[PDB]
Amino acid sequence: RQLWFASKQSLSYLNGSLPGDYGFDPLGLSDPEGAGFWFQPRWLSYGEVFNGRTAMVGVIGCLAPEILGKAGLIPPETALPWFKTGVFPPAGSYEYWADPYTLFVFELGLVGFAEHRRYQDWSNPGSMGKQYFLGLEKGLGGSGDPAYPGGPFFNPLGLGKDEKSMWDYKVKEVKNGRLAMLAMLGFFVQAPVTGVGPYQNLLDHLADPFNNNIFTNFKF
Amino acid sequence: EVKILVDKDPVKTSFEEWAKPGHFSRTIAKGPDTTTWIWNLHADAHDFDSHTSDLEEISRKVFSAHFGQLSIIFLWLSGMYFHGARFSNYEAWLSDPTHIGPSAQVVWPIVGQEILNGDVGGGFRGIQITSGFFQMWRASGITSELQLYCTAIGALIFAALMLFAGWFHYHKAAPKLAWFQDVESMLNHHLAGLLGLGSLGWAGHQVHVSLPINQFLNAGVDPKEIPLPHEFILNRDLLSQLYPSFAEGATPFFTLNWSKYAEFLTFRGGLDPVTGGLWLTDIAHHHLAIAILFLIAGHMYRTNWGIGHGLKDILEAHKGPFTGQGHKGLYEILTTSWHAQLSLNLAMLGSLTIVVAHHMYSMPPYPYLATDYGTQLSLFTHHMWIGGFLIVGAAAHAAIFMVRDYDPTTRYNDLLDRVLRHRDAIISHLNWACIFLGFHSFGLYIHNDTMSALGRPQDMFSDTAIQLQPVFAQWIQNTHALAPGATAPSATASTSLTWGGGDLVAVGGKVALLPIPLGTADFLVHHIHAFTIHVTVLILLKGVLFARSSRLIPDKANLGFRFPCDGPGRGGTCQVSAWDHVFLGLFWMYNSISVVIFHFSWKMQSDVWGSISDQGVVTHITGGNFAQSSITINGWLRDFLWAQASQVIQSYGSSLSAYGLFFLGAHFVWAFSLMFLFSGRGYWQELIESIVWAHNKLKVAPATQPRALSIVQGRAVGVTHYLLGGIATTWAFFLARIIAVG
Amino acid sequence: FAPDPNRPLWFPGSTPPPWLDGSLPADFGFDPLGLASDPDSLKWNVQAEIVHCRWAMLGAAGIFIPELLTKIGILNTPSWYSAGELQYFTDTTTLFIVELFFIGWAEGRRWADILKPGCVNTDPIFPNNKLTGTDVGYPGGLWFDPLGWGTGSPEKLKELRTKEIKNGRLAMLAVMGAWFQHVYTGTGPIDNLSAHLADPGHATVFAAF
Amino acid sequence: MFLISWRGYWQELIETLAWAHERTPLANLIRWRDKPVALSIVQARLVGLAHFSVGYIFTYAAFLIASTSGKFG
Amino acid sequence: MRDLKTYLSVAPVLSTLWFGALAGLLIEINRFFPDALTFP
Amino acid sequence: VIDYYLEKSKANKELNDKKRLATTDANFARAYTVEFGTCKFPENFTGCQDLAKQKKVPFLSEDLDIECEGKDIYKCGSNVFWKW
Ligand code: CLA
Ligand code: CLA
Ligand code: CLA
Ligand code: CLA
Ligand SMILES: CC(/C=C/C=C(C)/C=C/[C@@]12O[C@]1(C)C[C@@H](O)CC2(C)C)=C\C=C\C=C(C)\C=C\C=C(C)\C=C\[C@@]12O[C@]1(C)C[C@@H](O)CC2(C)C
Ligand SMILES: CC(/C=C/C=C(C)/C=C/[C@@]12O[C@]1(C)C[C@@H](O)CC2(C)C)=C\C=C\C=C(C)\C=C\C=C(C)\C=C\[C@@]12O[C@]1(C)C[C@@H](O)CC2(C)C
Ligand SMILES: CC1=C(C/C=C(\C)CCC[C@H](C)CCC[C@H](C)CCCC(C)C)C(=O)c2ccccc2C1=O
Repeated sequence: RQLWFASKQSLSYLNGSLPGDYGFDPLGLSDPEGAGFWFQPRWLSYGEVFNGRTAMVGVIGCLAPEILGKAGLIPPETALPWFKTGVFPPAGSYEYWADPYTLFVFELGLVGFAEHRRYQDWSNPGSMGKQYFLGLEKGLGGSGDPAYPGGPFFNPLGLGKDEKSMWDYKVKEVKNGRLAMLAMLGFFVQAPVTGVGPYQNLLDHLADPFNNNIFTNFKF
Repeated sequence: EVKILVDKDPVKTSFEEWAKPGHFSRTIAKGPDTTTWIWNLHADAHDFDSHTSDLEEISRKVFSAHFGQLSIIFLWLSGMYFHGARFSNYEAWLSDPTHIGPSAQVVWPIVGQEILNGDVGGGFRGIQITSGFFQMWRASGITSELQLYCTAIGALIFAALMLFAGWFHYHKAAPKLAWFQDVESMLNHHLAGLLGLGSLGWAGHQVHVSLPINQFLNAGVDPKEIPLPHEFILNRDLLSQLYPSFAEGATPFFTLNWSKYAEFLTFRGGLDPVTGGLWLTDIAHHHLAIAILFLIAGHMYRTNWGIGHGLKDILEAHKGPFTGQGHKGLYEILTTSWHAQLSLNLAMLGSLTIVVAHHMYSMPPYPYLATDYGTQLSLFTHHMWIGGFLIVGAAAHAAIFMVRDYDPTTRYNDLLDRVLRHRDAIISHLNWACIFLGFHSFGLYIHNDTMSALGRPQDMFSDTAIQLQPVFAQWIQNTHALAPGATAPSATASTSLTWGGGDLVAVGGKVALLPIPLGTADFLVHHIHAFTIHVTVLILLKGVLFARSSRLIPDKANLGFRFPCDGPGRGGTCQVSAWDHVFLGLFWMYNSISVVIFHFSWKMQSDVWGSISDQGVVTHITGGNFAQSSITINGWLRDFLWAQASQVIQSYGSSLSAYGLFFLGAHFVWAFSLMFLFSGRGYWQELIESIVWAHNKLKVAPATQPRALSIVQGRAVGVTHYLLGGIATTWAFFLARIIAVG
Repeated sequence: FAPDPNRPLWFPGSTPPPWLDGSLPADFGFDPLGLASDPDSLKWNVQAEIVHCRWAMLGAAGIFIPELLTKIGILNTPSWYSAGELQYFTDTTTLFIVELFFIGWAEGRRWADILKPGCVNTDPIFPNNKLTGTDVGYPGGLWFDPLGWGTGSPEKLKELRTKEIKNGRLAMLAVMGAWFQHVYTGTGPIDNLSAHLADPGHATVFAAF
Repeated sequence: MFLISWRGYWQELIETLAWAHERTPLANLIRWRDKPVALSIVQARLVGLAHFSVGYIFTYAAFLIASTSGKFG
Repeated sequence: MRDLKTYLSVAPVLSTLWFGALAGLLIEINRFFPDALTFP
Repeated sequence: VIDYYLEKSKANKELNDKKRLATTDANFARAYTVEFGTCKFPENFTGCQDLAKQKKVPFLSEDLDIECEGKDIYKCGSNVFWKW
């Protein structure tokens, strides 16, 4: 197996049993000895997969309005950089049907109902297929693996029937999650340095590459 | 290998042990039979190594106690910011800091106490504060009361966070002993992480929020029209007008053209004439350099990769023909004894606090701090007292380590062994030094007093008589005054105005700082200081060195660290424990610090502080009477104690009336302590025997049998009351004098 | 009223505390602070919740029914928030003292019931008039249960009591809601409801800055 | 000093001075004839009380005589 | 619950509650009946 | 630029002095509300600061009104909201 900056400590517990395993753990965060709460091997893999899943959607969320508005698809005023949509009021904001602080409460309620239910699966595997939830609990029983629930809702197409395809898909998903993680970190770093959006940054670089980079942008 | 090591749910969270007082110790948990129990519960509350012999269990307890202390400190800071935001005249003081006295406490109108709301100016009535918070807030760029409210809310949130962290790390995730003993990682993180990153962040705040707002303030623009701090980050153009170099961005930093940042990163020295404090451009550069120095320092030790040092390796390689094996064995001692680490850290912190006190008056960092005499005197005295107390605690805990954790069979060290093998020579030499210094310092004062009383002023030790000039300190002053020209060419002015550069800084018709002259009187007080410091060192070192055994008591270790005596035998064996030595050394620390603060007060009021007119004439508070009057004890009695106490004794019926009341109360408590210090418990137990009879006659005798205080407890009560009364007397007298006349 | 270990919980997937068993009506396993750990504390708290629920139900009716009819015009009652400072046939102090006397007699007899169950079921003046209730908190009789719905099967009784407890909890929330809404908005509750229904995206708490 | 500090501290300190004298050249030629010991427990109380009383009497005598003789009432 | 009530019955907690109530009572009496030298 | 904000402060000296007087007077009267009779038992169910914007208490409302005046929408340092 290909190893990227491994160690004796890393290879003791990183044995290839997890998808996207390259023995990379310089700081020993996944060591099973004396591990609990936030720093345990089973919470960290779930956190990696979950964070990659949100980052994968977030990259498209940031890139879609700016790309569509650079074409003639969506109205210009709805095509904004991700930091000018109201998420960062100093950089500008948009006027929606509801106040942003009222939208925050609605999102808080919905997302809380989702995430507390997600957590009770981790803290109690089969718990959420038992109590009445308007009949949806029939498909919210989990699978015993917190990051891979499956079922009628979360895996409706029923892909990865055999083990060899499920493992390959898990590898691809963790790899794309890592790549989108890096992409969103790049977005966050580029936003203050260069005052424009990621797509404008891309276009301005393949127009005159030697005058649009970090070396030039050590001025803002 | 260095890794996180925790234990899950070690102690269950329940109220059952709250209902059982004394649960932490075997003896106390059984309940009380006499009143002594009630005291024993409070004296052993935090003596964790006496509760259990497990090092891990003790370490977890101290780790959570630190979180509790941090929560209390955050609550205190939140209260200070909230009172600044809600009950203060800060916004009026900002527009006129030279004519308005800071105030952040307002009393209620009850039982006539509303007289304490005095005229501090700015259309405000309150109590004048001497903490210096107003100048620090002005330096930080704080301009409105809203930003203080947000700071109070944040400090409350942080206090809640620390309390939750303490509970979580004692009851849910308790770190193992190996985690605590990872000293290399702790040193690396505290040097690079805490200090380096903290100073870097503060430097960023200063170059982004402090420098521009203070430039606007020092230019004379209204605080309510200064742009908000974030406006100096949003449009960089506002920042490119005060300093055009900001137009270049971070390109000069990465291309190594640092002189392009000379506008806001300077090496000036001296004081800002408009402000009377250190240049903010100097302070930002200081913090930016300190950040780099500490970030590089925090990379010295080896944690998980090959690079770095081993502390044990460094210790074991330092030995010589006079010191045997050297420092070998010290790593084992300092990684298994909490008391030795506490002793070392207490000594270093107490020494650093005194340095802070000395440096803050000579180089006022905050704006309008030098001309606020009440704040300067209060800060100096406060930090001197804190340093002295921490230094005494260092000796106490070194003695505790010697009594309990010392073990030559398993934790031998050559240096400590060799020190214990010639302690007689050390103690006798320090005794001789103390006697010599006491004579040649205090007896000169007696000689001067007798010569003055005999009508022979020409036979005294004075500047107009037999001279004793501090030539070495004068040479150091002259050398530091010439530094900008030869030894610090890049510096524009000397590091302080007191070295002798022949300039004075005046702010609002008041003298900030000027060259401080040294003469015979200073020669006298400095040796007085040295004598008292040496006596305190003698008392504490004799207790530390002779704690385990002496020729009188071969087995003093079996008696413990804190015991009254070993009986009236051998002529009398009172106060032979190491605890008594701390009890005695507290008095001498008090004496030394009192003399130091008296010296500071008189010198500042006589030769530095004062007023300046629009002619060029300086008039000091006491008119330069220190040189000719501070050389006799009668001079201190008359021109300092009698003359300057005239304020606190005529403060009745004014806003300063609370200081005379505290003056009398402190005198009363100081006198009260002498009952405990001069007597013994055998008389008091016999006296209690008669009162118990009177109670039994009326069937009101309590089941908890009344006991006189223990021999050690009476000493503790006496010394605590003595120190409280003494320190409060000076607190009230100093504050009244410097608020009325300053 | 038997144990119910499979009842719906306030926090699905959690474990109810051992003292919260399921025999009491309207039990969802909600006691995170352990306020009812002792059996005596639970006995006292059940009665406290019952009386709070009933008082808040009466209060919710008295605030919300008259103020809805004012907005329709069937009535012209004043605002509930300031109805206490108006002038009546007597000053407020003597009204409060008379209420203290009457309600104190009633509450003292209820206290005697709580401390000793049988104790006060009989008329002090006319020995033949008795309260037919059996459990504490449900006095029964012709005075407190004229229609006889208070007694019945041990299965319909549990749901009849659960409805009361849940309605009382809702009214308890609603009374404080109306109070704080009047404090922070300066107008009536039905005005608040209509304004929020007109502009749900903006007419909320955050519409104060 | 005599009323606050007690004997054992002083005895343990006198032991070191005895060693220092016994080890100092040109001073070994001189020997004490009575062994130096600290003051007794009762002796120290008496000495401290005597100093306290003498200071108490002299301070007030000086103050009274000087204050009544500066102005003669 | 029982243990917490036992803890609140300990001497220092009861003492601070009692003296706080006493201080409040005396303060309010002095606020509404100030400057009393005699008993009319 | 400094000598532009000096011009700005010259034209608004009186207005800023009236802000300072109001904000210090409110800070002092916060300790005297009950004696004055402005914020007490039946109306102090919440803060006297909360009562300042719903009842017009004498001294804690002048500060609220004067606090931001002549300032823009997002440039009053004493109120985050001001003109929202
Ligand atoms: C070290 C921190 C610290 C310190 C020393 C102070 C000190 C002070 N604050 Mg303060 N404060 C702080 C932090 C601090 N605060 C923080 C963090 C906040 C933000 C929440 C505040 C918010 C604040 C406000 C809003 C006010 C003060 C006020 C005051 C002053 C009067 C306080 C008083 O009388 O208590 C009030 C009395 C009590 C709290 C009672 C003590 C309770 C103990 C537990 C005993 C309980 C017994 C009880 C009283 C008896 C009845 C019980 C019942 C069962 C019968 C006083 C100078 C007041 C002031 O200056 O007025 C001009 C004021 O209005 N503070
Ligand atoms: C860069 C990393 C870092 C930082 C910033 C700190 C900072 C601190 N440590 Mg620390 N520590 C570290 C790494 C670090 N440590 C490591 C790696 C070890 C193991 C070898 C330890 C072991 C250790 C012990 C055993 C003790 C400390 C203590 C302290 C505090 C000293 C008191 C003080 O100066 O108040 C400064 C106060 C502040 C700066 C206020 C802000 C508080 C900071 C920001 C919180 C620190 C968060 C922490 C680094 C990570 C949080 C974990 C995360 C899951 C939330 C201080 C907060 C002492 C203490 O007081 O314990 C509570 C103590 O007894 N540390
Ligand atoms: C961070 C510093 C620090 C820490 C962690 C400790 C920790 C400890 N010390 Mg220590 N100490 C310190 C600083 C420190 N000390 C300093 C600075 C001194 C010099 C004064 C001492 C002197 C000292 C002695 C002499 C002894 C200890 C002892 C102890 C241990 C038991 C403590 C205990 O149960 O107290 C319980 C706490 C109390 C009984 C509370 C006392 C209250 C004080 C006296 C009142 C303070 C006045 C107050 C500020 C004013 C209030 C006014 C009033 C009207 C309200 C414990 C390990 C004892 C021990 O056996 O160690 C093993 C012991 O004999 N220490
Ligand atoms: C003002 C009162 C006072 C004075 C003068 C002293 C004096 C002394 N104490 Mg001390 N002490 C006091 C109060 C005082 N104490 C109190 C209240 C306490 C309780 C906390 C202590 C606790 C204490 C301890 C715990 C220790 C001392 C020590 C010392 C000695 C330090 C060495 C020194 O300076 O010798 C020089 C002598 C003097 C300064 C005395 C004045 C002499 C002048 C010059 C006049 C002499 C002229 C001439 C000889 C007269 C001869 C005339 C002829 C007719 C007789 C010294 C004898 C330390 C010690 O013994 O170390 C050596 C020590 O360890 N003391
Ligand atoms: C989750 C995430 C981002 C999610 C973003 C979302 C939902 C964005 C949403 C929005 O855009 C839209 C949709 C629309 C906008 O209008 C609103 C917002 C809200 C703006 C990024 C994670 C980003 C996570 C990142 C970048 C993590 C990086 C971690 C690294 C590199 C760690 C490496 C190590 O830990 C190892 C591997 C081994 C150790 O031993 C050594 C070290 C080195 C410590
Ligand atoms: C909200 C409330 C109680 C809330 C308590 C809660 C949530 C406690 C929760 C917890 O403890 C548990 C459950 C479990 C613990 O482990 C956790 C916590 C969280 C600690 C009571 C309100 C109770 C509210 C009540 C009883 C209100 C009654 C109102 C009346 C009678 C009004 C009458 C009037 O309005 C009219 C009718 C006409 C007007 O003109 C005149 C007046 C008089 C104003
Ligand atoms: C005065 C004195 C005493 C007597 C002092 C005692 C016993 C202090 C204890 C009494 C105080 C007042 C505590 C008693 C108060 C109760 C804890 C609570 C009382 C209830 C209310 C009044 C609060 C000694 O025991 C003693 C021992 C050794 C050397 C010197 C001395 C010494 O000087």
